[PDB]
Amino acid sequence: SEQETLVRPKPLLLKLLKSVGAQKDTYTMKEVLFYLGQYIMTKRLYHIVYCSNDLLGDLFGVPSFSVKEHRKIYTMIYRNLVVVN
Ligand SMILES: CC[C@@H](C(=O)OC(C)(C)C)N1C(=O)[C@@H](CC(=O)O)C[C@H](c2cccc(Cl)c2)[C@H]1c1ccc(Cl)cc1
Repeated sequence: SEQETLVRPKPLLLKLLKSVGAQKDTYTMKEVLFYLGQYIMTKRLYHIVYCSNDLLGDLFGVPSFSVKEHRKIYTMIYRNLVVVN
């Protein structure tokens, strides 16, 4: 239900997705969640992910978070996109 949703990332998020191969302007949340997982392991920011002094921090507005807290994560991802009507 929620992962199927189609979204349109804001610039700061598009930049992040593109740095890992993304190349579209619209995405299902499943894809977004996945590309973020990719970014996290490639830049080696990580259950605790440290995002200060990194683009992901500008995206989430926090210096760190736990990968177990999905609802919180979703909320931080959501501020950086708009849903596709
Ligand atoms: C950090 C690794 C990444 C992943 O699966 O990445 C691969 C293995 C798919 C690449 N990942 C996990 O490893 C899981 C963490 C956990 O054991 O709870 C799931 C997690 C997640 C799933 C669905 C929604 C949300 Cl908000 C979070 C998901 C994740 C997705 C996005 C973000 Cl920012 C942080 C974590």
